[PDB]
Amino acid sequence: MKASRLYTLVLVLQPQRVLLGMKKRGFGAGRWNGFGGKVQEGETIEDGARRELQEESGLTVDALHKVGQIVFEFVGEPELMDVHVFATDSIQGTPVESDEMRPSWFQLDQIPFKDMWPDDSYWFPLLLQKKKFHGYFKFQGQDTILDYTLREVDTV
Ligand SMILES: Nc1nc2c([nH]c(=O)n2[C@H]2C[C@H](O)[C@@H](COP(=O)(O)OP(=O)(O)OP(=O)(O)O)O2)c(=O)[nH]1
Ligand code: NA
Ligand code: NA
Repeated sequence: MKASRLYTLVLVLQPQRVLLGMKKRGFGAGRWNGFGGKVQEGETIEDGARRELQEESGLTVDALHKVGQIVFEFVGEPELMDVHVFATDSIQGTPVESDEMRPSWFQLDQIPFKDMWPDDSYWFPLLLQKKKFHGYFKFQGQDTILDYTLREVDTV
């Protein structure tokens, strides 16, 4: 089995809109996504999620709620990406374009699935329904899913 590297993903989800960022470079460039990145040495996963939100979007939040976990495997890459997914409804500040991301709000009847990672079509609806989830997706390149597992859980 492969080793895994810890990542976070943060979704700012208000009652009628969600904040996403257009990834301007790096992994997932050209796709709308939540905010996140690698967890660093000695920080808790939640604190790494708060840090990444602030670094990429300029937003601070006092607390985050863990909503899911997704493991990503890419053909031809030796490590798994273990993504810990968090949500908040309560933000401080206005989003700021960073080098990584251009933030934009989307109404919840206009979730830009065609411009998001393909797996998001599977798990994002669960997030909207307040259902915690564990997932795993194997990709060949950026577009093609070869295998995946998704399950609702009571405890993330
Ligand atoms: N929505 C979604 N997010 C994903 C998928 N795969 C995946 O790694 N992510 C998230 C986890 C992280 O938020 C981000 C990947 O982290 P990153 O490469 O931006 O990390 P970083 O900020 O530390 O990278 P860098 O600035 O050092 O280049 O994408 C996916 O299929 N769907
Ligand atoms: Na980052
Ligand atoms: Na990032």
